[PDB]
Amino acid sequence: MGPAFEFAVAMMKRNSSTVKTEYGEFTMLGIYDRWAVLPRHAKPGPTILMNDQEVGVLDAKELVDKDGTNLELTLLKLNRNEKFRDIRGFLAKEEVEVNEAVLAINTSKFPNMYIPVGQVTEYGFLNLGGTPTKRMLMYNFPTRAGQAGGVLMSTGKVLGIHVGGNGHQGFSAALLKHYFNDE
Amino acid sequence: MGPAFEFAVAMMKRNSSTVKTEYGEFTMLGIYDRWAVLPRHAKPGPTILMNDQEVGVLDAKELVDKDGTNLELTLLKLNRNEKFRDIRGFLAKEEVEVNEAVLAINTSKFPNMYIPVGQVTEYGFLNLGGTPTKRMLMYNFPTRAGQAGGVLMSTGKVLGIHVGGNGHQGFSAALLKHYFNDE
RNA sequence: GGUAAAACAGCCUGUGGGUUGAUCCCACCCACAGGGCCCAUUGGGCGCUAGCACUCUGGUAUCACGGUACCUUUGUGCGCCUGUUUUACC
Repeated sequence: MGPAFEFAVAMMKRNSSTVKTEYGEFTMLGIYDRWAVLPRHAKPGPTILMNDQEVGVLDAKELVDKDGTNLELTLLKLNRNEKFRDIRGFLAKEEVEVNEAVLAINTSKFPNMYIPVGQVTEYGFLNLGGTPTKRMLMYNFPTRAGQAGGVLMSTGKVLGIHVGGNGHQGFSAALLKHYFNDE
Repeated sequence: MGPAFEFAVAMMKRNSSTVKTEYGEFTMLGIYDRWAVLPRHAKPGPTILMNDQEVGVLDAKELVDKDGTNLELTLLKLNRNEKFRDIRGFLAKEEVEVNEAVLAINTSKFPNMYIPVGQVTEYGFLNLGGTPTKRMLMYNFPTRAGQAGGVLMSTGKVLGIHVGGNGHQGFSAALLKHYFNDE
Protein backbone atom coordinates (compact mmCIF):
# COMPACT_ATOMS: atom_id res chain seq x y z
CA MET A 1 0.00 0.00 0.00
CA GLY A 2 1.13 3.64 0.32
CA PRO A 3 4.79 4.30 1.12
CA ALA A 4 3.63 5.92 4.38
CA PHE A 5 1.84 2.73 5.48
CA GLU A 6 4.83 0.57 4.64
CA PHE A 7 6.81 3.02 6.76
CA ALA A 8 4.10 3.05 9.43
CA VAL A 9 3.67 -0.72 9.77
CA ALA A 10 7.42 -1.19 10.14
CA MET A 11 7.60 1.57 12.74
CA MET A 12 4.84 -0.03 14.82
CA LYS A 13 6.28 -3.56 14.49
CA ARG A 14 9.77 -2.52 15.60
CA ASN A 15 9.31 0.50 17.89
CA SER A 16 5.80 0.63 19.37
CA SER A 17 4.18 -1.09 22.34
CA THR A 18 0.95 -0.99 24.34
CA VAL A 19 1.30 0.43 27.84
CA LYS A 20 -1.00 0.59 30.85
CA THR A 21 -0.32 3.03 33.67
CA GLU A 22 -2.34 4.23 36.62
CA TYR A 23 -4.08 6.64 34.19
CA GLY A 24 -5.07 4.46 31.25
CA GLU A 25 -3.77 2.60 28.22
CA PHE A 26 -1.42 4.23 25.71
CA THR A 27 0.56 3.65 22.57
CA MET A 28 4.24 4.05 23.35
CA LEU A 29 7.14 4.65 20.97
CA GLY A 30 10.74 3.60 21.51
CA ILE A 31 13.24 6.17 20.29
CA TYR A 32 16.59 4.42 20.79
CA ASP A 33 18.50 2.39 23.36
CA ARG A 34 16.03 2.03 26.27
CA TRP A 35 14.34 5.47 26.01
CA ALA A 36 10.67 5.71 24.99
CA VAL A 37 7.94 8.39 24.93
CA LEU A 38 4.47 8.60 26.50
CA PRO A 39 2.01 11.49 26.61
CA ARG A 40 2.58 13.46 29.80
CA HIS A 41 -0.83 12.63 31.22
CA ALA A 42 0.18 8.93 31.34
CA LYS A 43 2.15 9.83 34.50
CA PRO A 44 4.09 6.54 34.49
CA GLY A 45 4.96 5.22 37.91
CA PRO A 46 7.91 3.14 39.12
CA THR A 47 6.72 0.30 36.84
CA ILE A 48 4.46 0.13 33.77
CA LEU A 49 2.64 -2.63 31.87
CA MET A 50 4.40 -2.99 28.51
CA ASN A 51 2.53 -5.53 26.36
CA ASP A 52 0.85 -7.07 29.46
CA GLN A 53 4.12 -7.55 31.36
CA GLU A 54 5.48 -5.43 34.20
CA VAL A 55 8.60 -3.41 33.36
CA GLY A 56 10.44 -1.05 35.68
CA VAL A 57 11.04 2.60 34.87
CA LEU A 58 14.65 3.61 35.54
CA ASP A 59 14.06 7.30 34.87
CA ALA A 60 11.30 9.64 33.77
CA LYS A 61 11.82 13.13 32.37
CA GLU A 62 8.84 15.46 31.71
CA LEU A 63 9.72 17.77 28.83
CA VAL A 64 9.35 21.55 29.15
CA ASP A 65 10.87 24.23 26.96
CA LYS A 66 13.59 26.67 27.99
CA ASP A 67 10.92 28.78 29.75
CA GLY A 68 9.38 25.98 31.77
CA THR A 69 6.41 25.57 29.45
CA ASN A 70 4.71 22.20 29.17
CA LEU A 71 5.51 20.12 26.09
CA GLU A 72 3.10 17.26 26.97
CA LEU A 73 5.78 14.57 26.65
CA THR A 74 7.31 12.25 29.21
CA LEU A 75 10.54 10.43 28.34
CA LEU A 76 11.13 7.26 30.32
CA LYS A 77 14.12 4.87 30.52
CA LEU A 78 13.00 1.23 30.62
CA ASN A 79 14.61 -1.51 32.73
CA ARG A 80 14.91 -4.11 29.96
CA ASN A 81 17.80 -5.74 28.09
CA GLU A 82 16.36 -5.09 24.62
CA LYS A 83 17.24 -1.86 22.83
CA PHE A 84 14.84 -0.03 20.51
CA ARG A 85 15.66 0.47 16.85
CA ASP A 86 17.30 3.91 16.65
CA ILE A 87 14.82 6.16 14.88
CA ARG A 88 16.42 9.50 15.80
CA GLY A 89 17.31 9.85 12.13
CA PHE A 90 13.58 10.04 11.39
CA LEU A 91 13.12 13.01 13.73
CA ALA A 92 13.55 16.56 12.43
CA LYS A 93 15.41 19.47 13.99
CA GLU A 94 12.26 21.63 14.12
CA GLU A 95 8.50 21.16 13.62
CA VAL A 96 7.37 19.43 10.42
CA GLU A 97 4.34 20.14 8.23
CA VAL A 98 3.20 17.49 5.74
CA ASN A 99 0.36 17.36 3.26
CA GLU A 100 -0.63 13.82 4.32
CA ALA A 101 0.12 11.96 7.54
CA VAL A 102 -0.81 8.68 9.20
CA LEU A 103 -1.63 8.45 12.88
CA ALA A 104 -0.91 4.89 14.04
CA ILE A 105 -2.47 3.55 17.26
CA ASN A 106 -2.08 0.18 19.01
CA THR A 107 -4.29 -0.34 22.08
CA SER A 108 -7.02 -2.77 23.07
CA LYS A 109 -9.68 -0.20 22.21
CA PHE A 110 -7.97 0.63 18.88
CA PRO A 111 -5.94 -2.37 17.69
CA ASN A 112 -3.80 -1.95 14.55
CA MET A 113 -5.32 1.36 13.62
CA TYR A 114 -3.64 3.43 10.88
CA ILE A 115 -5.63 6.65 10.46
CA PRO A 116 -4.90 8.90 7.46
CA VAL A 117 -5.14 12.47 8.79
CA GLY A 118 -4.15 14.64 5.83
CA GLN A 119 -2.61 18.08 6.27
CA VAL A 120 -0.53 18.57 9.42
CA THR A 121 0.06 22.23 10.22
CA GLU A 122 2.37 23.65 12.87
CA TYR A 123 -0.04 25.00 15.49
CA GLY A 124 2.17 26.24 18.35
CA PHE A 125 0.43 27.43 21.51
CA LEU A 126 -2.43 25.43 23.00
CA ASN A 127 -4.22 25.53 26.35
CA LEU A 128 -4.44 21.81 27.04
CA GLY A 129 -6.87 21.30 29.91
CA GLY A 130 -5.75 24.51 31.64
CA THR A 131 -2.02 23.98 31.04
CA PRO A 132 -0.22 26.31 28.59
CA THR A 133 1.41 24.01 26.06
CA LYS A 134 3.78 24.69 23.17
CA ARG A 135 5.11 23.04 19.99
CA MET A 136 1.67 21.61 19.15
CA LEU A 137 0.97 20.18 15.70
CA MET A 138 -2.64 20.18 14.48
CA TYR A 139 -4.59 17.99 12.05
CA ASN A 140 -8.25 17.93 11.09
CA PHE A 141 -9.72 14.62 12.10
CA PRO A 142 -12.52 13.58 14.49
CA THR A 143 -10.55 12.25 17.37
CA ARG A 144 -11.57 10.07 20.29
CA ALA A 145 -10.14 9.30 23.69
CA GLY A 146 -7.63 6.50 24.05
CA GLN A 147 -5.73 7.70 20.98
CA ALA A 148 -3.11 9.55 23.05
CA GLY A 149 0.30 8.07 22.33
CA GLY A 150 -0.48 7.42 18.66
CA VAL A 151 2.50 8.00 16.40
CA LEU A 152 1.99 10.68 13.72
CA MET A 153 4.03 9.71 10.68
CA SER A 154 5.05 10.47 7.11
CA THR A 155 7.33 8.37 4.90
CA GLY A 156 10.72 8.58 6.57
CA LYS A 157 9.51 11.01 9.25
CA VAL A 158 8.11 10.74 12.77
CA LEU A 159 6.25 13.97 13.43
CA GLY A 160 4.97 13.62 16.96
CA ILE A 161 2.76 11.94 19.51
CA HIS A 162 -0.99 12.44 19.68
CA VAL A 163 -1.75 14.20 22.98
CA GLY A 164 -5.34 15.44 22.73
CA GLY A 165 -8.25 16.55 20.63
CA ASN A 166 -11.43 18.60 20.67
CA GLY A 167 -14.00 16.72 18.59
CA HIS A 168 -12.97 17.82 15.11
CA GLN A 169 -9.24 18.51 15.59
CA GLY A 170 -6.43 16.42 17.00
CA PHE A 171 -3.14 17.70 18.38
CA SER A 172 0.27 16.06 18.53
CA ALA A 173 3.25 17.09 20.59
CA ALA A 174 6.08 17.64 18.13
CA LEU A 175 8.86 15.07 18.50
CA LEU A 176 12.15 16.95 18.03
CA LYS A 177 15.59 15.45 17.45
CA HIS A 178 17.44 17.27 20.24
CA TYR A 179 15.06 15.84 22.83
CA PHE A 180 17.10 12.63 22.52
CA ASN A 181 20.64 13.74 21.74
CA ASP A 182 21.45 12.36 25.19
CA GLU A 183 18.38 11.80 27.37
CA MET B 1 9.17 -14.43 30.77
CA GLY B 2 10.21 -17.78 29.26
CA PRO B 3 13.17 -18.19 26.94
CA ALA B 4 10.50 -19.90 24.84
CA PHE B 5 8.16 -16.91 24.99
CA GLU B 6 10.95 -14.56 23.82
CA PHE B 7 11.49 -16.96 20.97
CA ALA B 8 7.84 -17.27 20.05
CA VAL B 9 7.12 -13.53 20.12
CA ALA B 10 10.14 -12.96 17.91
CA MET B 11 8.88 -15.65 15.52
CA MET B 12 5.36 -14.23 15.28
CA LYS B 13 6.60 -10.64 14.82
CA ARG B 14 9.08 -11.52 12.04
CA ASN B 15 7.51 -14.55 10.33
CA SER B 16 3.74 -14.88 10.97
CA SER B 17 0.70 -13.16 9.44
CA THR B 18 -3.08 -13.35 9.48
CA VAL B 19 -4.62 -14.84 6.34
CA LYS B 20 -8.20 -15.07 5.13
CA THR B 21 -9.25 -17.52 2.42
CA GLU B 22 -12.66 -18.54 1.21
CA TYR B 23 -12.55 -21.13 4.02
CA GLY B 24 -11.90 -19.07 7.18
CA GLU B 25 -9.20 -17.12 9.02
CA PHE B 26 -5.80 -18.64 9.66
CA THR B 27 -2.44 -18.07 11.27
CA MET B 28 0.28 -18.38 8.60
CA LEU B 29 4.04 -18.95 8.94
CA GLY B 30 6.69 -17.71 6.52
CA ILE B 31 9.49 -20.19 6.06
CA TYR B 32 11.99 -18.41 3.86
CA ASP B 33 12.17 -16.29 0.75
CA ARG B 34 8.47 -16.18 -0.20
CA TRP B 35 7.39 -19.70 0.76
CA ALA B 36 4.77 -19.94 3.50
CA VAL B 37 2.76 -22.82 5.00
CA LEU B 38 -0.97 -23.18 5.78
CA PRO B 39 -3.20 -26.07 6.88
CA ARG B 40 -4.75 -27.81 3.87
CA HIS B 41 -8.20 -26.89 5.10
CA ALA B 42 -7.32 -23.26 4.28
CA LYS B 43 -7.40 -24.26 0.58
CA PRO B 44 -5.90 -20.97 -0.67
CA GLY B 45 -7.13 -19.72 -4.02
CA PRO B 46 -5.36 -17.50 -6.55
CA THR B 47 -5.17 -14.66 -4.03
CA ILE B 48 -5.15 -14.47 -0.27
CA LEU B 49 -5.84 -11.65 2.14
CA MET B 50 -2.55 -11.28 4.06
CA ASN B 51 -2.86 -8.80 6.93
CA ASP B 52 -5.85 -7.22 5.15
CA GLN B 53 -3.85 -6.91 1.90
CA GLU B 54 -4.54 -8.88 -1.26
CA VAL B 55 -1.50 -11.00 -2.17
CA GLY B 56 -1.17 -13.20 -5.23
CA VAL B 57 -0.28 -16.87 -4.97
CA LEU B 58 2.36 -17.89 -7.52
CA ASP B 59 2.30 -21.57 -6.62
CA ALA B 60 0.73 -23.94 -4.09
CA LYS B 61 1.56 -27.53 -3.13
CA GLU B 62 -0.51 -29.79 -0.87
CA LEU B 63 2.06 -32.01 0.83
CA VAL B 64 2.09 -35.79 0.55
CA ASP B 65 4.75 -38.24 1.65
CA LYS B 66 6.53 -40.65 -0.71
CA ASP B 67 3.61 -43.09 -0.23
CA GLY B 68 1.00 -40.45 -1.22
CA THR B 69 -0.37 -39.98 2.29
CA ASN B 70 -1.96 -36.70 3.37
CA LEU B 71 0.21 -34.46 5.55
CA GLU B 72 -2.37 -31.64 6.08
CA LEU B 73 -0.02 -28.89 4.90
CA THR B 74 -0.20 -26.58 1.94
CA LEU B 75 2.96 -24.73 0.95
CA LEU B 76 2.38 -21.56 -1.04
CA LYS B 77 4.74 -19.20 -2.85
CA LEU B 78 3.69 -15.60 -2.29
CA ASN B 79 4.01 -12.82 -4.90
CA ARG B 80 5.70 -10.28 -2.60
CA ASN B 81 8.89 -8.31 -3.00
CA GLU B 82 9.73 -8.55 0.71
CA LYS B 83 11.24 -11.89 1.81
CA PHE B 84 10.61 -13.86 5.00
CA ARG B 85 13.30 -14.39 7.60
CA ASP B 86 14.91 -17.76 6.83
CA ILE B 87 13.93 -20.01 9.74
CA ARG B 88 14.75 -23.36 8.13
CA GLY B 89 17.55 -23.75 10.68
CA PHE B 90 14.88 -23.94 13.37
CA LEU B 91 13.27 -26.92 11.60
CA ALA B 92 14.29 -30.47 12.42
CA LYS B 93 15.04 -33.21 9.94
CA GLU B 94 12.57 -35.54 11.71
CA GLU B 95 9.64 -35.27 14.11
CA VAL B 96 10.54 -33.74 17.48
CA GLU B 97 9.20 -34.46 20.93
CA VAL B 98 9.72 -31.80 23.59
CA ASN B 99 8.54 -31.82 27.14
CA GLU B 100 7.46 -28.15 27.05
CA ALA B 101 6.01 -26.21 24.12
CA VAL B 102 4.14 -22.99 23.24
CA LEU B 103 1.40 -22.85 20.59
CA ALA B 104 1.22 -19.32 19.13
CA ILE B 105 -1.88 -18.06 17.32
CA ASN B 106 -2.60 -14.68 15.68
CA THR B 107 -6.15 -14.20 14.34
CA SER B 108 -8.88 -11.75 15.20
CA LYS B 109 -10.51 -14.48 17.28
CA PHE B 110 -7.15 -15.09 19.02
CA PRO B 111 -5.00 -11.95 19.05
CA ASN B 112 -1.41 -12.27 20.28
CA MET B 113 -2.04 -15.65 21.88
CA TYR B 114 0.73 -17.83 23.32
CA ILE B 115 -0.71 -21.09 24.75
CA PRO B 116 1.56 -23.18 27.00
CA VAL B 117 1.06 -26.78 25.93
CA GLY B 118 3.38 -29.03 27.95
CA GLN B 119 4.42 -32.40 26.50
CA VAL B 120 4.37 -32.83 22.71
CA THR B 121 4.29 -36.52 21.84
CA GLU B 122 4.86 -38.00 18.40
CA TYR B 123 1.49 -39.43 17.37
CA GLY B 124 1.98 -40.53 13.73
CA PHE B 125 -1.16 -41.76 11.97
CA LEU B 126 -4.44 -39.92 12.39
CA ASN B 127 -7.75 -40.23 10.58
CA LEU B 128 -8.43 -36.49 10.17
CA GLY B 129 -12.01 -36.19 8.97
CA GLY B 130 -11.82 -39.42 6.99
CA THR B 131 -8.40 -38.78 5.37
CA PRO B 132 -5.45 -41.04 6.30
CA THR B 133 -2.82 -38.56 7.54
CA LYS B 134 0.73 -38.96 8.89
CA ARG B 135 3.47 -37.18 10.88
CA MET B 136 0.92 -35.90 13.38
CA LEU B 137 2.20 -34.36 16.61
CA MET B 138 -0.06 -34.66 19.60
CA TYR B 139 -0.39 -32.40 22.57
CA ASN B 140 -3.07 -32.18 25.08
CA PHE B 141 -4.66 -28.73 25.33
CA PRO B 142 -8.50 -28.88 25.02
CA THR B 143 -8.65 -26.85 21.87
CA ARG B 144 -11.12 -24.63 20.00
CA ALA B 145 -11.73 -23.62 16.37
CA GLY B 146 -9.96 -20.89 14.47
CA GLN B 147 -6.68 -22.17 15.92
CA ALA B 148 -5.60 -23.97 12.77
CA GLY B 149 -2.32 -22.54 11.61
CA GLY B 150 -0.98 -21.80 15.08
CA VAL B 151 2.80 -22.30 15.29
CA LEU B 152 4.04 -24.99 17.72
CA MET B 153 7.38 -23.87 19.13
CA SER B 154 10.14 -24.42 21.63
CA THR B 155 13.18 -22.22 22.06
CA GLY B 156 15.12 -22.51 18.83
CA LYS B 157 12.79 -25.02 17.21
CA VAL B 158 9.60 -24.86 15.14
CA LEU B 159 7.90 -28.20 15.63
CA GLY B 160 4.77 -27.92 13.52
CA ILE B 161 1.53 -26.21 12.56
CA HIS B 162 -1.75 -26.69 14.43
CA VAL B 163 -4.17 -28.50 12.11
CA GLY B 164 -7.00 -29.69 14.32
CA GLY B 165 -8.19 -30.81 17.70
CA ASN B 166 -10.78 -32.92 19.40
CA GLY B 167 -11.93 -31.36 22.60
CA HIS B 168 -9.16 -32.82 24.66
CA GLN B 169 -6.20 -33.27 22.36
CA GLY B 170 -4.66 -30.95 19.85
CA PHE B 171 -2.71 -32.02 16.76
CA SER B 172 0.04 -30.32 14.74
CA ALA B 173 1.37 -31.39 11.36
CA ALA B 174 5.13 -31.82 11.84
CA LEU B 175 7.21 -29.27 9.93
CA LEU B 176 10.36 -31.00 8.68
CA LYS B 177 13.41 -29.34 7.16
CA HIS B 178 13.51 -31.24 3.88
CA TYR B 179 10.04 -29.93 2.97
CA PHE B 180 11.84 -26.69 2.05
CA ASN B 181 15.17 -27.70 0.51
CA ASP B 182 13.82 -25.99 -2.62
CA GLU B 183 10.46 -24.63 -1.42
C1' G C 1 2.36 18.71 -26.02
C1' G C 2 0.17 15.85 -22.71
C1' U C 3 -0.70 10.58 -21.46
C1' A C 4 0.95 6.02 -20.63
C1' A C 5 4.60 2.74 -20.81
C1' A C 6 9.37 0.97 -21.56
C1' A C 7 15.17 1.69 -21.86
C1' C C 8 19.83 4.00 -19.94
C1' A C 9 22.50 6.93 -17.01
C1' G C 10 23.86 8.88 -11.93
C1' C C 11 31.22 10.30 -6.20
C1' C C 12 32.69 15.51 -6.90
C1' U C 13 35.31 18.82 -9.35
C1' G C 14 37.47 21.17 -13.20
C1' U C 15 39.85 20.63 -18.77
C1' G C 16 38.21 20.49 -23.52
C1' G C 17 34.71 19.70 -27.15
C1' G C 18 30.42 20.29 -29.26
C1' U C 19 25.38 20.26 -29.44
C1' U C 20 21.60 22.38 -27.29
C1' G C 21 16.32 25.51 -26.15
C1' A C 22 18.72 29.02 -28.29
C1' U C 23 22.22 32.32 -29.52
C1' C C 24 21.58 33.30 -24.72
C1' C C 25 21.58 31.71 -20.02
C1' C C 26 21.32 27.23 -20.16
C1' A C 27 20.48 22.44 -20.44
C1' C C 28 22.34 18.31 -21.86
C1' C C 29 25.36 15.13 -23.82
C1' C C 30 30.65 13.76 -26.09
C1' A C 31 34.68 13.01 -23.88
C1' C C 32 39.41 13.87 -20.67
C1' A C 33 42.12 15.26 -16.40
C1' G C 34 42.35 15.61 -11.10
C1' G C 35 40.37 15.32 -6.02
C1' G C 36 38.06 11.96 -3.52
C1' C C 37 35.04 8.88 0.33
C1' C C 38 33.37 3.64 1.62
C1' C C 39 34.16 -1.85 1.64
C1' A C 40 34.96 -7.77 3.34
C1' U C 41 40.35 -4.51 -1.77
C1' U C 42 44.03 -8.35 -8.63
C1' G C 43 38.78 -5.75 -6.50
C1' G C 44 34.22 -3.74 -5.65
C1' G C 45 30.56 0.47 -4.18
C1' C C 46 29.50 5.95 -3.89
C1' G C 47 21.57 10.35 -7.09
C1' C C 48 18.05 8.61 -1.38
C1' U C 49 15.42 14.66 3.74
C1' A C 50 12.03 8.14 1.51
C1' G C 51 11.84 4.50 2.86
C1' C C 52 10.60 -1.13 3.23
C1' A C 53 12.39 -6.25 3.14
C1' C C 54 15.67 -10.01 3.31
C1' U C 55 20.81 -11.23 3.34
C1' C C 56 25.96 -10.79 4.66
C1' U C 57 30.85 -9.01 7.56
C1' G C 58 31.88 -8.06 12.14
C1' G C 59 30.55 -6.24 17.43
C1' U C 60 27.99 -5.41 22.21
C1' A C 61 24.37 -6.85 25.88
C1' U C 62 21.50 -10.71 27.66
C1' C C 63 19.89 -15.86 28.18
C1' A C 64 16.75 -22.23 30.51
C1' C C 65 23.07 -21.29 26.62
C1' G C 66 18.31 -23.65 22.71
C1' G C 67 17.83 -18.15 21.63
C1' U C 68 16.62 -12.92 21.88
C1' A C 69 17.56 -7.41 21.24
C1' C C 70 20.37 -3.67 19.12
C1' C C 71 24.63 -1.71 16.39
C1' U C 72 27.86 -2.37 12.12
C1' U C 73 29.35 -3.80 7.21
C1' U C 74 28.07 -6.75 2.24
C1' G C 75 24.73 -7.67 -1.21
C1' U C 76 19.75 -8.24 -3.55
C1' G C 77 14.49 -7.17 -4.50
C1' C C 78 10.80 -3.21 -4.13
C1' G C 79 10.23 1.86 -3.60
C1' C C 80 11.92 7.14 -4.33
C1' C C 81 15.01 11.61 -7.10
C1' U C 82 17.10 13.67 -11.19
C1' G C 83 18.08 13.54 -15.98
C1' U C 84 18.77 11.12 -21.33
C1' U C 85 16.55 8.21 -24.57
C1' U C 86 12.71 4.80 -26.97
C1' U C 87 7.74 3.36 -27.85
C1' A C 88 2.94 3.68 -28.00
C1' C C 89 -1.89 6.54 -26.70
C1' C C 90 -4.51 11.16 -27.20
